[PDB]
Amino acid sequence: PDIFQQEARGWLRCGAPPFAGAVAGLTTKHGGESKGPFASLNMGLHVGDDRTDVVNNRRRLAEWLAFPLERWVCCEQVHGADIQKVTKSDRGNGAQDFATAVPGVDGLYTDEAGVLLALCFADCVPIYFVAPSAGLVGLAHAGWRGTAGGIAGHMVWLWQTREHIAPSDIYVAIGPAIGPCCYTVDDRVVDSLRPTLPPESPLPWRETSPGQYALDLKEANRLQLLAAGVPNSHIYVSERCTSCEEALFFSHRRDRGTTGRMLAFIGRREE
Ligand SMILES: O=c1[nH]cnc2c1ncn2[C@@H]1O[C@H](CO)[C@@H](O)[C@H]1O
Ligand SMILES: [Zn+2]
Ligand SMILES: [Zn+2]
Repeated sequence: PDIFQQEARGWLRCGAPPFAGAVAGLTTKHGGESKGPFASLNMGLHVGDDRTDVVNNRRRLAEWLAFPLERWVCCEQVHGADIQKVTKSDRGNGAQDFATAVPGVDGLYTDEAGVLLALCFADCVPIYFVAPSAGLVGLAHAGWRGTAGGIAGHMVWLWQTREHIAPSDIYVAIGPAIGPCCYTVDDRVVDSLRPTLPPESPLPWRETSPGQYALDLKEANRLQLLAAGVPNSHIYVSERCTSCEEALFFSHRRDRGTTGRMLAFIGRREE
């Protein structure tokens, strides 16, 4: 059964055992207020949707999770590989106004409870991190550019060097994202990814016609995490494809570039 399991409303809970101490999941497209190409639980404030609808969609998730919107932290998501540590002093950044999101980064982490990391997705890989013993959670957004930039291994490096967490204490869930079934790229993309994998490494793409590659970004990120020291048995990978599962997900590719965003989220409750 998939590690992301449908809840009673428009979200999937991350059911990997190491995440049992966290509020962790990914929304589906249903149960919201948005219309047209954004129908209906569009969580993205920077896709041209009605802001009132989007904020109400976020308030709806906050109700489902019992995790108030005032406690979320969002980031700009510039398709780079930069990551920011956040704390309760960052709560609300980007939660209702995109202009206040943490700028210039594509991943966040925190070692505090009461802080919901919240990133938007519609094909790119959501990478959830937890070190349960140490109370760390993290979340990163990895499309091809962020993967080429090594964002997944950068999170691990920051936890090791700044938070003094061995990679062996880290657990990862790679969430729903576009699969190689639906994601075809060119030599430019694969060439940018080759340097990030070990020399002996199996390549997470297949050339389906000359110069065209079916690319598995989930596996690319898994291979990077393994190389950074995260144990194989600590890495859980969803098989769900955002493009394929049209009844659950917005997809930038399938929806031809005008669509909503799901929210990936992780945080720990404050008692
Ligand atoms: O509210 C938002 N927060 C973060 N990114 C957003 C938002 N709305 C639209 N995008 C866009 O969605 C992609 C992430 O997969 C990024 O390209 C970002 O610019
Ligand atoms: Zn993206
Ligand atoms: Zn697919």
